[PDB]
Amino acid sequence: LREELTLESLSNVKANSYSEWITQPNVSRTIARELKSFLLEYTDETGRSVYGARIRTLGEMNSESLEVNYRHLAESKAILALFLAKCPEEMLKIFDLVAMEATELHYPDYARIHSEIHVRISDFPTIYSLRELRESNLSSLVRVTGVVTRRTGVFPQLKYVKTVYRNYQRVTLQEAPGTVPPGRLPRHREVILLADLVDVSKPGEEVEVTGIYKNNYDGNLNAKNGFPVFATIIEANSIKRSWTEEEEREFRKISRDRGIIDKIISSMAPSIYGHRDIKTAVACSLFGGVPKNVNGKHSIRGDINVLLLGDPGTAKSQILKYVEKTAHRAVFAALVLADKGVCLIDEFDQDRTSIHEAMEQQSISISKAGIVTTLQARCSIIAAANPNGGRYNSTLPLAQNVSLTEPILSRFDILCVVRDLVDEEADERLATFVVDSHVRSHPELQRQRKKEEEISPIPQELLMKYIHYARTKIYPKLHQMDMDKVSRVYADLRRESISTGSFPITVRHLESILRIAESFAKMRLSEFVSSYDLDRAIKVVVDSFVDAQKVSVRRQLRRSFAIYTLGH
Amino acid sequence: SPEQTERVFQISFFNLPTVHRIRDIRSEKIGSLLSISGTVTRTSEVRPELYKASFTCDMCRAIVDNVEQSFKYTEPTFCPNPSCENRAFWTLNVTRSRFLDWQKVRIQENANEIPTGSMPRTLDVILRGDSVERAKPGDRCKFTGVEIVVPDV
Amino acid sequence: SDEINELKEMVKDEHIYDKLVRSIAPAVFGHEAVKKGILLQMLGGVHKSTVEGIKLRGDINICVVGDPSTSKSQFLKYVVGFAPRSVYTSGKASSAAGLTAAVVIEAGALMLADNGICCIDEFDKMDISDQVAIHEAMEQQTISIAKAGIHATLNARTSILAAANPVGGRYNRKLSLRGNLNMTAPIMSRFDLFFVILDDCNEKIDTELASHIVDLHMKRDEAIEPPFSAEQLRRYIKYARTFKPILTKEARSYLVEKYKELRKDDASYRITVRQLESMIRLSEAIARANCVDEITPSFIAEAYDLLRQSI
DNA sequence: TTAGAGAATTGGAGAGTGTGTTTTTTTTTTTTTTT
DNA sequence: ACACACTCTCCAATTCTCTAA
Ligand SMILES: Nc1ncnc2c1ncn2[C@@H]1O[C@H](COP(=O)(O)OP(=O)(O)NP(=O)(O)O)[C@@H](O)[C@H]1O
Ligand SMILES: [Mg+2]
Ligand SMILES: [Zn+2]
Repeated sequence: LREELTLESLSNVKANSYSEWITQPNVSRTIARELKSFLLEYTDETGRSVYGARIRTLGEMNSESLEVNYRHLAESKAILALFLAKCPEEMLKIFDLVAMEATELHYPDYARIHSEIHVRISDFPTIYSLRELRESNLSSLVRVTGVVTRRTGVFPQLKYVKTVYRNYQRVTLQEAPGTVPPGRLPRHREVILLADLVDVSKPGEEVEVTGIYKNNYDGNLNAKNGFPVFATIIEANSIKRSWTEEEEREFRKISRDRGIIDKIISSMAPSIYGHRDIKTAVACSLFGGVPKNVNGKHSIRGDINVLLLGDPGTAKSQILKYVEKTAHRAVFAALVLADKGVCLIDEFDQDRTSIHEAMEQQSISISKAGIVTTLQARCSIIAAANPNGGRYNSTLPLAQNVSLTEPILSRFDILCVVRDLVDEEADERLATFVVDSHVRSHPELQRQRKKEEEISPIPQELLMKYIHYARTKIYPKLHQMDMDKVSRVYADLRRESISTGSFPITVRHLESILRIAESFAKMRLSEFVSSYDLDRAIKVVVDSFVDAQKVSVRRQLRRSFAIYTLGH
Repeated sequence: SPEQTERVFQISFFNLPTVHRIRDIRSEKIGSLLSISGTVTRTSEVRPELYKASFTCDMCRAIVDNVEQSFKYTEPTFCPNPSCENRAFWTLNVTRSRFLDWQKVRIQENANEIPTGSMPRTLDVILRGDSVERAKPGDRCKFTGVEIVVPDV
Repeated sequence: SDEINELKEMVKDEHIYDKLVRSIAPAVFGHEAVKKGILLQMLGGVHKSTVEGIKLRGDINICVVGDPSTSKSQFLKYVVGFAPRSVYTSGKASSAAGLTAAVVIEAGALMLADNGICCIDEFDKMDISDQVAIHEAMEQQTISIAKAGIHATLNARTSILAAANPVGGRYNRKLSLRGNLNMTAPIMSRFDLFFVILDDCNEKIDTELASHIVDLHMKRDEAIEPPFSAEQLRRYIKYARTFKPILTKEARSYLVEKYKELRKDDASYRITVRQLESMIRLSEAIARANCVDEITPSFIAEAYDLLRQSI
């Protein structure tokens, strides 16, 4: 009762098992005193007691979970770490009851905010996949990794058996495909999430879990297998998966330099040679414009949509894979998952019908059995296609080379055609670059730095951070001076289109020009569009419009349009 | 350290005189020692099997130990303390009881051995201890052990 | 120790490459080109990836086209009888579910052939609805399942060996291989090598071929007399696959010249950048066959010469 | 040494009580509308 | 309400013991 053990007295487990030793009153009181003495006293090398600084922020966020690193608990009072690894279900009860004392020392009457606090363990120093688990692991703490395959809804559950409840949710976890050995199927396990941990993860995420490994009787398993076979589950204890002023100043430094637009385009898709216009269009789509709306009868999207007609083997699928790794959020082939992101299509009636609705709208609506509901698309579409068989025909307009309705070609902001042209010098350049890249990739720090800096003019980590910063912070606008010239150019282009008997230029093209100019302003972190932005946007759209036409019309257009496609 | 439980040794045999086919399993050989070969087609995940059990009474502080299972989950017949008569509300002490690793696998006859006009038969095999997850689907294997008979639990 | 001694002895030989080619499929008369292709597929290239995280395919796909009685199925029969990881499948009697994977989840043929050779016989009889499944798997070396609330992704690092019939049963020398073969252009674009077999009637060949066939029916084992034992050859192939050779400087200079020659011949299936990548794979396999850690330019001359027989 | 009168221990007859029961493929032959 | 599983209770069949002829 009154007397307490020394820490050295705990070195000898005196009962027949760990659990029956931890649960004794004098041992338990000793452990409680020692844990409280650790939590009030552990330090950085700089002093600066971390847990006194964490409890402080627990109340600043009105939170419920205190987080403890295992390495700190192993760095002093090692026996408590050993007992925690062996008997988590007991040790964590004592530790939670100590954590409440420590928090009330900062914030008296915190019990009125939350009645009970949970300790979360981090950095447990050994890991298993779902292969290595065996019966010896039962009731031990484990650390596991995988992909979350399926998730239930959240429900309340009765806490005690006057009443009290807690939140509950189950998650199915599967081995990551990179970990699975060759020629074997992946394994599965199911995880239980309680009060603070529900909806911490989403289906398809790759996730890391710490918790107790636990089992129970199940009648159906016994009945079907015909042997006394128990079922097992994991009870999670913790689950795992911005910028400074220095980054902002660095971004602004590079943006202040001349030619930053060209350098960003050059950094785009380093492994692919040539095809600068495709890289330009992809960069413009990833940065995008600004959305606008006028409740008097009109709305304008900020997203930029691009379509690429590809000869066989002209790098299309590689740049889509590159964009998939570059972009913040994306879908590859579902438009709900592409919300405020980029959507990627590499090959191609109901699918096309869905895309017809998606290009007309920015939000999707559906009804079924009298139910009615709505969803958001709000995304930029990058698509590629094979031109109606083995090879494109340049003598014909674009419609002859595609399996698309006319409004698709109207509503795509940018159209482009890529062809396997014949040139000895280009072939030699391609072949030299290809074998050079092949050698540079061979499995057989300084080597990496040289390789990286030869690969690109911008480090791509900085470029991804820069794209995210620009997308979240920069919102450009037009300047009202040069817009008279834009209107005159629009009228001139329409007059020339009619004069040669071309299909006419339209308001959609003018809108696309303004949107692309906004994107060009965003690329250099400029809140103003400028004359050169309008010039570049005009060149892109005019050249794209010219590429869609028949050959005789193409010659008349380029002869007249020289003062836009090349001059300004 | 606290006390350490006993090691569950396993005896194993090899180089038996002859190998039978799945088609040669017949009820006269039940409980004898044999060897078999075939192609693996399915495998189950590893599960814990209850080997020896230990229970404690709800109505009084009493404990029952080393209860033996065979094919179905089995519990005590009396309260050992004569001051109590309750037979209900036992709980299995997971710390004091002992488990084993268990895996089910499924095999079918070798294609080159099938007789004229016939089709391949199949069989279910049990693996335990340090031999679980050794087998792989689509591989060819040789097994040895004893054939048994399992009830309708 | 004796295995190491025997392996060292055959490794030391000057004429090892020719003997290895000669020891593939002992019962088939002639057709050394296909045998060489089978050996290089069996050894394989070197798998690798770039700094960008994109992967570069390290293995070889082959297709054999021929009019009837050309013994083309014997190559598939030998391969599935020899290679440690392999499966044989007929294009008529199989389903997309049975080829990739099926709900019951249970593995299909391409899963069992992971890190192995998968044999498709009478490919031209397969339904388009299932050819596209093989195309999607071959594009990614990956298989995907999503149905009934169950989702899964699986790896399929499998090399394909296929056999097919020309349309109408006999090949037309007036026409491209695309005209002769009932196969869609994206699938055709993904075979590293195509082999076309033709009867080419000639008394001096017939008189020998008939003798060879009659000897096989007259003596069971005695006729073939291969350069090596099968259990010797498998040990050699296991040993060879441990090498990871590196491309020499002179070979890099030589490759672009040979590729320019192919492009000028092209200026028939149109020659793309993929042919250069395939040629690199073949050169890696050739160097590996010889147990050499450097790609000598002679190996690229060999690879270029072998590749142009498919055109 | 037999036997008969009285006491203690056990068996199971049979009476009573509570309980449970109805009731997304994947593969293969055939008809039908659709390009 | 209709076969079952399980519990409870009373009564007489049985064997054991003591006494006297
Ligand atoms: N700079 C390059 N230019 C062209 N091709 C390249 C280049 N670098 C690599 N390649 C290869 O050439 C192909 C690039 O085009 P890609 O579209 O990805 O091939 P593909 O998908 O098989 N053709 P397709 O099926 O019609 O899309 C790949 O096989 C690449 O490995
Ligand atoms: Mg592609
Ligand atoms: Zn009791």
